[PDB]
Formats: sequence, C-alpha cells, structure tokens
Amino acid sequence: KTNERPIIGVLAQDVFDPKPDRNSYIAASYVKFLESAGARVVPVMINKSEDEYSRLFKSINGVLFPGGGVSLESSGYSKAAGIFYRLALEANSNGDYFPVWGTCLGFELLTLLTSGELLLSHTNTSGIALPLDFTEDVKGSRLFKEFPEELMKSLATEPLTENSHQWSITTENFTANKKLKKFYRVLSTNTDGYNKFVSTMEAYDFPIYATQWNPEKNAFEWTRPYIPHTPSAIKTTFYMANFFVNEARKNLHSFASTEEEEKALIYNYKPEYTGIQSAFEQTYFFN
Amino acid sequence: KTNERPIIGVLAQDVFDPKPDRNSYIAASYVKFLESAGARVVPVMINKSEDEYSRLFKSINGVLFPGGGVSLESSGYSKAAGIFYRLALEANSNGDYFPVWGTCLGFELLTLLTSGELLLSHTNTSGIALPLDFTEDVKGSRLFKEFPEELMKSLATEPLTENSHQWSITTENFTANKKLKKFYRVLSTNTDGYNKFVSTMEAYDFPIYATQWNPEKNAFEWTRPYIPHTPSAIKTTFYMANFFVNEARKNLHSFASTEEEEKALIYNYKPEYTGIQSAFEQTYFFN
Amino acid sequence: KTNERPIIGVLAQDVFDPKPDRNSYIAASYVKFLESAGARVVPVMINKSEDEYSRLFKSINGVLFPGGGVSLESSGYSKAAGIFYRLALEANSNGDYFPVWGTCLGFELLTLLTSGELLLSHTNTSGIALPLDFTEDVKGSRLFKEFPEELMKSLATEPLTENSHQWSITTENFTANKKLKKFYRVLSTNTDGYNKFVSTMEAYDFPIYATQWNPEKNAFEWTRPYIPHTPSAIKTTFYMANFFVNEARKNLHSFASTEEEEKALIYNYKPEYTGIQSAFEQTYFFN
Amino acid sequence: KTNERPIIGVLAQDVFDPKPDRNSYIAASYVKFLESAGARVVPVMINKSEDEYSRLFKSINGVLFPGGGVSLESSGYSKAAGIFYRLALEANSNGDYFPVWGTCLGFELLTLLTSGELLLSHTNTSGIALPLDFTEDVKGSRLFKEFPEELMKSLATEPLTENSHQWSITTENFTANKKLKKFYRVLSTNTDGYNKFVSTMEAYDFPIYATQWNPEKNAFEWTRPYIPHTPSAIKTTFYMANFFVNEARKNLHSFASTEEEEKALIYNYKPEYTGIQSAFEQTYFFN
Amino acid sequence: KTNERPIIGVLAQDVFDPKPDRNSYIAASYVKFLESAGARVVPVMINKSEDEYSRLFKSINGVLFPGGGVSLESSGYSKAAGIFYRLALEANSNGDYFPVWGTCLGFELLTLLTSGELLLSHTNTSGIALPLDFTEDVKGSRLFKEFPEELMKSLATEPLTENSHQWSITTENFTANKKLKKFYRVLSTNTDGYNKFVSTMEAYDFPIYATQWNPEKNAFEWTRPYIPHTPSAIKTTFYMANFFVNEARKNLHSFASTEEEEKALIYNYKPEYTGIQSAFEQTYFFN
Amino acid sequence: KTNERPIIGVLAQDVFDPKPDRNSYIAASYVKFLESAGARVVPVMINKSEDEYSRLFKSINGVLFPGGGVSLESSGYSKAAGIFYRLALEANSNGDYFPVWGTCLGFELLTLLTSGELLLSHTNTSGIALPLDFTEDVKGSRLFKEFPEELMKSLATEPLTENSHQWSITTENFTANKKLKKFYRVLSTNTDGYNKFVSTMEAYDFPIYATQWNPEKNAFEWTRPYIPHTPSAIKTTFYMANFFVNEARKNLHSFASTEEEEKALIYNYKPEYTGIQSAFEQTYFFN
Repeated sequence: KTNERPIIGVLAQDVFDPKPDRNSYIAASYVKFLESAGARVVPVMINKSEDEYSRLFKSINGVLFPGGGVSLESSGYSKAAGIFYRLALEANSNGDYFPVWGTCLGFELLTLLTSGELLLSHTNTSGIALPLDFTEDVKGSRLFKEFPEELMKSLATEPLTENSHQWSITTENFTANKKLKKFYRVLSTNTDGYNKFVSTMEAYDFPIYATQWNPEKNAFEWTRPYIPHTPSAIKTTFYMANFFVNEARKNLHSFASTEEEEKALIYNYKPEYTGIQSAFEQTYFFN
Repeated sequence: KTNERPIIGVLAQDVFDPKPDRNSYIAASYVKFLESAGARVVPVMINKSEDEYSRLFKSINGVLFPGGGVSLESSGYSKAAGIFYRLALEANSNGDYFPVWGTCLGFELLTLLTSGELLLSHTNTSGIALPLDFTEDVKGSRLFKEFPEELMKSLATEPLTENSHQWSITTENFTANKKLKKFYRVLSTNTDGYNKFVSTMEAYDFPIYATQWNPEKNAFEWTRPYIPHTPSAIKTTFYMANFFVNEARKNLHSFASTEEEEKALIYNYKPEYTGIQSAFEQTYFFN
Repeated sequence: KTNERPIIGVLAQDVFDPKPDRNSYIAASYVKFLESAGARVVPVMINKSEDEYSRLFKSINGVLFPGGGVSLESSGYSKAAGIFYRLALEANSNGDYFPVWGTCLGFELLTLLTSGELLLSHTNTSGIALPLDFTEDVKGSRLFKEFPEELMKSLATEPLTENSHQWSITTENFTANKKLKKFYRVLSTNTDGYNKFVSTMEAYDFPIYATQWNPEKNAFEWTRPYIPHTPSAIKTTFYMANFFVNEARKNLHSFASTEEEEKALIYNYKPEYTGIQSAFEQTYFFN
Repeated sequence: KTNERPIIGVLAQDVFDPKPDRNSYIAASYVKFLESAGARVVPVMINKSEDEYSRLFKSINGVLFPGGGVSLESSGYSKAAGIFYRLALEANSNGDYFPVWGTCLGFELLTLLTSGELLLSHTNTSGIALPLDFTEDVKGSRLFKEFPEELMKSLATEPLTENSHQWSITTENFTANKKLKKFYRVLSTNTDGYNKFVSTMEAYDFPIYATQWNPEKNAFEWTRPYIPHTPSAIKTTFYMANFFVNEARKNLHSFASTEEEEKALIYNYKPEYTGIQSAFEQTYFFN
Repeated sequence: KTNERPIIGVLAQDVFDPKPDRNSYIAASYVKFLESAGARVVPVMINKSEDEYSRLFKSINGVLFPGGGVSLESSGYSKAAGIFYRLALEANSNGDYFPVWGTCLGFELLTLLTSGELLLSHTNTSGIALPLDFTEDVKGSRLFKEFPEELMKSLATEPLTENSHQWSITTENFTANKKLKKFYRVLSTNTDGYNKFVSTMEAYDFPIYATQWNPEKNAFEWTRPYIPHTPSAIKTTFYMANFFVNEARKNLHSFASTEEEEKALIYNYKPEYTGIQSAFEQTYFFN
Repeated sequence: KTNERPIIGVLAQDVFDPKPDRNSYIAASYVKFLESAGARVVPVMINKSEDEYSRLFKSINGVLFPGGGVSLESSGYSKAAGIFYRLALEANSNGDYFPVWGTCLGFELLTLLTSGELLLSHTNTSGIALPLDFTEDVKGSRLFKEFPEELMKSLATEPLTENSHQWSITTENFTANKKLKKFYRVLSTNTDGYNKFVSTMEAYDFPIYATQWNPEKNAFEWTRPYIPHTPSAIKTTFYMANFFVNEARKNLHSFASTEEEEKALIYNYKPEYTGIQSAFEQTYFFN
C-alpha cells in the first residue's frame, strides 16, 4: 500500500537581513528537485508554534532540510528542524514511516541533532565538483539500491557532486563520536587533500538520509561554474530525488481536507529571479 | 563537442478570451519537464515577426510545441510553430542539429505541417491513462535507445501515458498519407475501444519527435484522476525529457551574452496558481 | 400457448431536483424500444409498498430496468428493482416464466443484486460507439438465437452499440466473483483502450438479460454524436427488443380487469420535449 | 452519399367534427411506424399555402400519406397530398431522390393523383387480417428486396396484413387504366371472395410506394381483433418501415436552421389517449 | 469544566447574483451579536468539501445559521448547514456538547432538517415589531432561564422582536408533524391575524435553539423603521446571545494550533458599508 | 422624549509612529462596547479646529475618552478632549444633557481636566484583573443603579475588571485635592498592595463617568491572560455600556442632514487585524 500523491515539506530559513515579506527564504532548486520525482511541496515556515509543526508533520509525507548559511544552534531553521527531527524519530519508532532528508547545511544539522555536539572542521570545499569515494558499506545501502549500475560507476569516477561548503565532519570525528557511529551508515567520503570527510550517509534504523554535497543543483542551478551538468550529473539528481520521494510514498499522512492541502502548497507563492547575483536562479521569500 | 548549457524554447499559446497581461500562456508543467532534464527555458511569444523568431531560433538549442485547445490553422501559436518548423528543417539540412518536440496538440500540428493536410479524426481519448503498444520499429529507434529495459516493459503493459485529446490520426490515415509515411517512423500506437491511432513518432531523417499523449503530466500535474503517478510513470516523464534535452545538447547556438540570456529566461516570469479551476496546477500568462 | 398481448413494465427513477408532478421519470426511448417489438408498456412507479409491486408484478409480463443517474442502493429505483428481481426469481423457479431486462444502470444494478457486492470500476466509456467482442459462448446463446447472421457480423465489426457510462465490471472482477460466475453467461466483452469489461450477458437458468450498452438509442435518440444510426444500428435496436418481447409472450399474467389495465398503461401519460438540453428527446415525468 | 438523420413528414387529416384545437389529426401509430425505423417525424399541417409546403418539402426527406376516412377530392389532406406528389415527381426528375409512401386512403389517393380519375369500388375488407397474394412481379421488387425469405414465406401464407378499407381498385380496373398500368408495378393482390384487388405496389420509375393494408398497426394498435400480432406480424411492420426510411436516407434536404428543425418535430406535440373509443390507441390533434 | 475562549461559527450564504470576491455573505450584525456576548467568530464558507466542514466543526464551539433569502434546499448555505446539523446531533449523542442556533431562515432550515419536510406557509410578517406570545412551556425552558423577570414581562407586552420573514410554520402544521412535535419544545408563538406560527423553540434533548424573529437587529441595525431599539430591546439582543454563548462554553473543541485559529477568525475580513441601501449596515463578502 | 437613535463620539489618538493613513487610531473594542448597548459611533478626528469640534459636538449625543499611550498635556487627543470637556460643561449647565465617559487614560485625563493638575502615582497594575472595592457612596450612585444585585455581588468578590495602567490617583491624593473631592463621587477603589487608588468615579452634578479599569476588554479583547472573560465579566461589560448609552439617550442633538450623519459614521472605515502583535484584536487607523 503506497501513497501515490506524496507531499513533502521543505524548511524555510532566516534571511540574512530580514524585513517584511522577507524574513525567510527557500531556494527554488529544492522545490524543483522534489517535484521532478513526483512529489508536491509545502514550504514550512520558521518561528511557528510547536502545535503548528506537529499539525504540518501529521499532514505531510516527508521533510527536507536544505542548505544555507544560517546558525545550526539558534536560528528559526534550527529550532523547526529539531522539532521535525523529534517528531520523525517518534513517528518512525512507532511504525509511521516518515523520511527526512538533510542537504549540506541540513547534513551538518543532522550531525548535531543526533550527536548533541558540534564536530565540524574547516574544508577546502567551497566550490568544487567531486566524484564520490564510496565506502564498502554502499554495497548493501538503501539509498543507492535502485540506481543503475552504469550511474554508480560514473559517480565513483566522475565529478558529478557539487560541494559548496566550508565545514565538514572528518571521518575521524564521525567515527570518534559514539552516537553518530551507532546511528548512521557512511556511504561515501571525500577529501580536499588533507581532510577526509563524510559525504553521504543514511541512518541504520530510520529513514533519515543526508548528503554534504548538493544533489539538486546539477539540473536546476546554472550560475556557478563548479556545478556539474553532464548527462550523468543530471541523472544523479533525478535518482537521488526519486529515492527520497519513493520513501515518502511509504507514509500515509494526509491533510485534514483538500482545502487545507491547497492553502499549504508551494503553488500559492511566487519566486523571485535572483540569479543575476545569487547562487540561486530563483528564491521564494516569505513573511 | 556538445553543449552542456542547453536552453530550449517553449511556444506560448493564444488565450481564449484575451486581455492585457493575458494574451498567451504556457502551462508550467512544460517548463518543469525541460528543467528537470537539465535545460533552461525561454518562452516563445505569439504574434511576433519572422525576423524576431529567426533571431530567437539562432540563440536557443531546441523547441517544444505544447498541448492546448487553440486552432491548428489560424492561431498565433500555429503561425509561430510553422516558422520554427521551417527554420528547423533548413538548419538541420545545413548540418546544424536542431530538435523539435510536439506534444498532443503539438503532435497534431506536426501532422499538418509535414503532410500539408488535416487528417485528424475523433477518438474516445479525452482523459484515460494508457500503456503504449510499441511497433516492431522501436527496436532501434533513437527516442527509446536509453530507456531502461524494465521501464520499456512497464510502459508496454501499464497505464503510464496520459491521453487528453479529442483528435488523433488513425494508423490507417497515417499510412495512406505518402508524406507522413515517408517522413516519420511510428514507434507506438494506441486504441480507444474502436479506433487505432499513432501515439508516438520520430522523423527518419530529422530530430523531430512527437507524442499524442502528455509525458510532462505524470510528475507535475495533480488535478485529474486520469494522470498516472506510479513510480514508472514518474520515470517515464524523466526519460522522455532526458532524451529530448540530450538532443538539444547536440546543438551549438547560444545567446550573444549572458545579459541576453537573462532578458529571455522563463525566470523573468511568475505563474498563477490555476489548479483549483483548470487542469494545470500553474500557468504562465504573457502580454 | 403464448400471450400475444404482452405488457412489460419499465421502472421510473428518482429525479435530481424533485418537484410535485416531477418526482420520478422515464425516458421515452425505453417505451418506444418496447412498443416497436409489439408490447404495451406500463410505467413502474417509485415509492410503493411491496404489496403494490406484487399486485403490479402479477399483472404485467416482464420488466425492464432502464439506464440512469441514480444510486444503486439508496434510490426508489434500486428499491423497486430489488423487489421485482426477487419476485421474478420466485415466479421463474415456480415455473411461471417472467423475463427481466437491465440496461446500463439496470445492467449495473443486476450485478449488485445477484452478487451481494459492488464490483464496479471506472471506464473511459462515457460517449462512444463500439462493436461487440463476442465471447465464444454466444454460439450456444438465447439472446442472439434469432439475429440474422449478417447482423451478428456487423455487430462484431462496426460501431453499433452506444456506450454512455462511467462504470463497468471488468472481466477480471466478474470472473473472481463466484456468485456472478455461477449465474450469468457472458455474451460479449468490450474495451476502452485499456480495461476489458462485460458488455452483454444472460442468466444460465433464468430469463435475465443485460447490456452495459444502450440498444434503445439507435433508433430513437438524436441528440448526441456518439449515437450510431446506420442501418445495421437500427436493426440492432429492433432485434434486441424483439427478443425480449418474445420472452414476455411466454408469460401469462393479466390485469385482474381490463379497465385496471387501461389505468396502468403508458398512454395515460404525456412526455415532455427535453431534447434541447438533455440526452433524451422526450421524457415522461411522474408525481 | 447518405443521410443518417432522416426526417419524414406525415400528413394530417381534416377532423370529422371540426372544433378549434382539433381541426386535423394524425394517428400516433404512423409516427411510431417511422421512428422505429430510425427517422424523426414532422406533422405536415392541413390548411396552408402552396408556399409553406414548398419550404417544408424542401427541408424534409420523405412523405407519408396515411389512412383515414376523409375525402379524396375536397379535403385539405387531399390538396396537401396532391401538392407533395407533384413537388416530388419534379424533384425526382432533377435527380433529387424523394420517397412517397401511401397507406390505405393514402394508397387510394395515389390512384386518383396519378391517373386523374376515381376507380375505387366496394370490397368486403373492413376488418380482416389477410396474407398477401404476391404477383410474379415481387421477384423483381425494390420494396421487399431486403425482407428475409422466411418472412416472405410467412406473409404469403399467414394472416399478417391488416385490412380496414371499404374501397379498393380491382385488378381488372387497374389494368384497363393506361396511366396506372405504365406507372405502377403491382407486388401483391388480394380477394374478398369475389372482388380481386391491388394490395401492394411501387412506381416503376419513382420512389412511390403504396399499400391498401395498414403495416403500422401490427406493433402499435391493440383495439381490434383483426390486427395481427404474431411475431411475424411485428417484423412485417419493421421491414416495411425499414425499407421506406432507407429510401429517405437517399435524400439530402435539410432544414435551414436547427431551431427551425427543432420547432417542426412531432416532439412538440402531445397525443391524446383514444383507445377506449377509437381504433387508434393514441391520436395527435392539431389546430 | 468550561471553555472561556468560545469560538463560534457563522454560516455564510450564496449571493443573489454572484461575482468573484462576492459569492457569499454574512451580515455583520450576526458577528457583533455573538462578540458582544464574549465569543470570537469564524465565518464558515459556502461551497466546501465535507472534510473541511468537519475540521472546522471539531475546531469551533458552536454554530449559528443566520437569516437571509436563500433556498432552503439547493443552496450552498443549506448543504453546509445540513452537514453541521448532523455532526452536532452525533457529537451531542457521544457526550460532546455542541450548540446550534437558527435565526429566521436558519429557523426555517431547522424545521426542514429535523422533519425531512418543507412545511412552511406565507404570513404577513415582512417587517413588524412584535411581543412574544409565550406558551405555558417557557416556564420550564433552558433558553429563558437566566432572563430577568422584568425583561420576560417586557418581551410579553412590548414590540421587542423584529420580524422580517415571508415564511413561517403554523402551530397547526408544527403539531401535525410527528418528528417536530417530539423533538422541539415551542416557547413562544405569534400571529399575523390569520395564522398562528411558532416563533421561538428549543430542542428537548439537544442544544438546538431557533427564532423566527431576528434578535441581532435591535442593537446593531438601524436601516428599517420596524427594528426596535428601546432599552429593553437592547437587553433582549444581549440576553439571547448571552444564553447561546454560555452554551458554547460547555464545548471543549479547539483549533489544532493558534496559527489555524488566527487564520479562521472573522478578524481577517473587512466588511463593506451597505446600509444606504441594504437592510444591513455592513456586510462581509467572501470569494 | 428620548433619542432612540443615539450616536456617540469616540476620540482617536496620536499614533506613536505616525505614517500617512496612520496618524491616529481607535481600538475597535471601544466601538463594539458602545454598539452593543445600542449606539452608533462617530470617530472624532485628532487635529481639527475648535469650530469643527463645535459642529460635531452639536450633532452627537455623547463622547468617550478611551485608553491609550499618548501624552496627557501636549497630544492631539488631549487638546480635543479638552475642547469636548469644556463644551460638555457648558451644554449641561445650559440645560442640554450631554454625557462623558473616560476609560483609563481618559480617566487620567479627567483628573487633570478638572483639578488643573497632574496628580498621578505609579502602581503595580500593568496586567491584572481585580474586583471592585466599593465605597459607601455606591448605594446612592447613578452608574450602578440598574446593575443586577447579583452582578454587584460578583464585582465585589470576583476578578472582573482588567487593569492595564502604570498610573493612578491614590485615594489620599484625590481627597487632598479640593477641586476633585468636590466635583466627583468615588464609587470604587483598588489597591496594588501598597497604593490605594480610585477605580470608578462619577461627577456629582454632571453626567461625567470614569473608570481606571477597561470595561470594553472583557467581551472583545482576547490577547492577554489578565483580561477576564467569565460569564459575569461579560455582563459587566454590557451593563457599563448600557448605562452610558441610556445617558446619551437623554441627549437630543442630531446631525443637520442624513447625508452628513452617514458620512461621519464609523462604518465608513475598516479596521486592521492587529491582534498578533498588539493588545488590540482590531484597530482603526486614520489619516
């Protein structure tokens, strides 16, 4: 029994210099990423009540924590994400399957929510397209199970994954942390020549997935020259999203009504063209 | 030499009861279909001069003729499509590889442009999801070369292609037309209970591709119970777009500068939420 | 020993926006269908005591449950046809030959009455003309015993049967019911491009006949373009009714008195001209 | 090229006791006779200019002169019939195929219109059902070409044709007339035991067909014990009407608009139940 | 245990000639009436799904069906109120106390909902101020228990209740219906000079209350000469709303979150000044 | 001779950060407070000439000085209220009954307008609900004369009056001021545990009434946990306004034309939803 009308939440985040109609934002490339794999999208607002979030949590079928440049510890984004994290652990523990996806900053947030500490160190990874150095553990993984063999090989040898991050967790700090090591299976790593860091992971016992790299950009973002756009880069971004959305298809929540559904969808919002200057072609701004 | 920054024009369509700010329109699902396979999009306006189109034609890498309800003979859309078709035949003839995709109405328009005739008849195909009945000719077709085998199989046996057309060409009428029989390889057909009609085709000697059905819909439109949304339906929509955008990568046109691109991209425009009413969740309206 | 003055009942049906004098209706075409094969017709009314219906049943020589847009469980129509159905099961196994005919809705009613269950799925069959795809079982059948060979051939290949229905029982859902499989010989099947459903059937052990299609429209309704009116289409309507009426000539009931007969007959009523804005040229409305 | 929406006119007739709202009538059996073979019917009114008839003639696809008891020389019915006969003779000669059918009185009128004289004598054929004494000339005939053999065998041996006429033309009297010997071929005769009369005939060169008996009654009138009602009687009346409407399908006339077509149909009129008193179950009365 | 922040729903109703942003309305006098007695108000929209109306039902603490001139059977308003009526009966039977109030039109709706019949007749009551003719059963009675004695007397003898209704139920037709008689206790009656009608009632077993007169007009509407405005008419509108808001204090529903609560309050809407014309000083219009 | 259509003025107040459209405000709970006792309200604008105020004053039937945070000495509010206060003493002295109500800030202003001095001290009364500690002098009083005795008992023991003020006149500072002691009767007092202050007063010889607490809030403001909302709290709001509108009913002013009265009324203005931020659910802004 699957849910073939999956709806996924994407978290908004605190805007660097806030003002009316501009307190938070979501980059359109995260919306496109999900929609391409057959999901509809609900922008989740920052600084809302806990009851509001459980309302939303019980209505949607998955959440994605996107990249960005906002505090892991005291932002609207980090508060909301923590609430979604806890709701997800609990729902899943009780057999209500509910997938959570962490991209870049969202990955880092995940290390914090699960470990309870900040374990990040600096990496020369601000603007570089990389292959993935798979671990031996990818062989049984959930994330990469449905990927074509051909694409798996390309991903190992081709610069298909975009990194635009200043911070990482070294495999050493990740392995040194007991909460992380017990919880997450590491599927690939990368290095900048000195630092070896965790690049893709999935929880052992929860449908929680995270990449330090930004899978959504290969199809959808064109304004920086270290975004890969080869044919295999384009498939990589489809197949990642496809896996996440097929995880969302195992969740059976729905909105209380079609009217509540319609009022929540990203379709009520129009994005701004921000590509002349930003890394983002288009961004959604919220009050 | 390929072009990994492909930009593809999608034709706008004359609005039923046209007002200022609202003379033509593109359903957003066509924009999303292209972007998801790694192209950028430029809307092609109606009622423009032959001069303006050839200049546009010289900057983009491909064109799509979308579905719609507009006239095949006397509309702004059909006048614009004939020009792009004649420009694309000529350019391909001069070693300038330029692909054309026609969906539903676009497919019909293509029967008219290459045969010179209206050969359409009524079919019982306004709102059903269908498999494809592949012709023996698919086995070394271009369009399906890269589709996974398991996906080609699902598509032969599962209701994965959405049909919302009043009109079609029957195989019979197709085969009795010398120009069409000589110009297009037919890759699949369909039935409605009684009529047998052409559902997919590719030109033998030109990169011209056409579906009577609407592959953009599966991942992107949610307003009608006859739109398939299974996992293979989603992949179908990706591999169709993926094929077409790889075709546009063989094209070496470009805009003259990045500021010209910026002036032209679909990013300059915001769509309206049209899904409560119409069959399109979102639509771009133009002056 | 036949009855050469057969009178057949036709069921009225709950109207949508009910007034006085306008609470139930019958489409004139069902009356004409029957008259043309040599029956007189009695309108069976909607909200009556089981005793009224048993009085009426003992008087007339057959019943027809006509197509419509009314519930298969909550309507006056469903209530009445339930009763007639069970009366007829009784009379027949007592050796009192009584025939029943279900058209479209009536056909759908019959699957529910005899199975206990609602086993109907959606079909793309609202407004098409189709041949019949005869099962092998027609060769030994009763319904089609007297059709001329030439009409059987036309019916197999040409669009002679009008389909205007959203629901059908597929051949799968029919075969999996043990109750339906025991009771009814399947005479033809049809398709809609993807689903295969039961279009004509007769009871193995009872004079019970049913068509998902609407034979009465060919000769008598002119208001929709998917009504077939070729000459073989006209003959189809005649031969279908001829059969049913010849079955009613085996039934020996009569009205207790000939003025009570006169009071019951369709002649007392006047149809309205409804063809400007309905599928039906003329409709009888009842209080 | 055929016309599959045939409209046929049925001539009204002067009422015997001529109140307003009741100046002319048509027996409802003639309407049923024709609709049952797939034609719509127009009532052609009694007291009208040669101009309004020409317009009607020019819109409609055939005519029927019914039986009745009105006068052949002085009634409106006789004037109107006379004008349509001449209108139709003319149209036929220009290759505008236009069929005329005569029943009983209508038949008798046709002897008067095409010979110029009155040759009716008295026959004892008020109220008897007769078989048909077919001439050697049936073998070459249009009328019965499409009749099944077994039905031709039944009609020659079984009392399948209803006779309700005081008057006939004897065969002796038919032959001796130069104008009718040349114009009409005689398909059957009958005898009352000493007067041998023409019962069926068709024009050698024109679509004019005529019966002394009443085909329409078998299926549709129930008020007299000499109306045959056997299964073969029912079919005799369908095959007679079938033949005539197919002739009407050769005519391409049309109404000028569809609101004018819509307004001229018998569906605008409601009949009265005249069964308890008269030979006609239902009769249409006009102003 | 009571709820001291009671939120009450007021049903909107279909506008007489609908336009965008003007499909339904609520007169602000209904909102003011409830607010004055210490409740907040939720406008309940007119053409919404059934899951929507339960979501709202489970959120608010009572409903009011207001006056108006809309259909009692086919309107948006009537469909909504039917659903809210059935929800409220069910919650009360399950121990969830939930009050319903019907004014004028809404009183008329209640007789229909509980009897299943339209039992109303004309009375000369479009615009008069009236005393109330109390029945002997006011003496028990919930509705009037907290009213000051001096006010009960004023209400018995002074023109304090405004009547603006074409329709009423006579006491004779009320007593004759078995459902009404059993379910509603009649508290007051009135007469136009030839019909005695029920003017105030309350259910024996449910918190359902209804007035054929309009309590809310005395303090808040100033447009009409028959609206009473004396001190003791001002108190009447307060004591009526006060009893009804105290009934809503026995219900313990709440919105899922403050943010949903804020979204549903009447505070989000601005009413138009309509009093130069309409009978209402101000009116809220909704899309 | 009373005025049964009383219209009451309400002072707007200098906005703390004045933008255009937004120079002054009135909290909507003051408008709702008066309407509920059966008055219509005129907002009295802030920066107007003394002649304009005379014109308004001669037209209306009373004025309220509401709460606020605006200077007592140099604001528009203080100026206009000065002017209204002087007009009112004149008018009441020349036999023309004209009442004044001062709430909170308006009360504080009254202590200054009659003493000539600022006599306020700081009190710990920023957000609490208090009973009234009644003085011996209530038994005479005008204000409480129609209060149900039961309500008077609740107001003495039950936390029914919301205080939200930093300042108060101690009863010692009141007593010691000769102008205040002579001009006002003190109906109630309160303490914050240290300071004992005047909470309700009325003029001996004038219809000036004032409360240090906010009666309007109980029914109409839902933003703060120290606003009381018990049933007796709700009645307290009503009785207080009831008394003040009955005083305005003794005043026979009226506007010069209806066109002028209609242009003055608060219905011309729409409030904004300010409940999320502000302590006021709704507020009216003027330019």
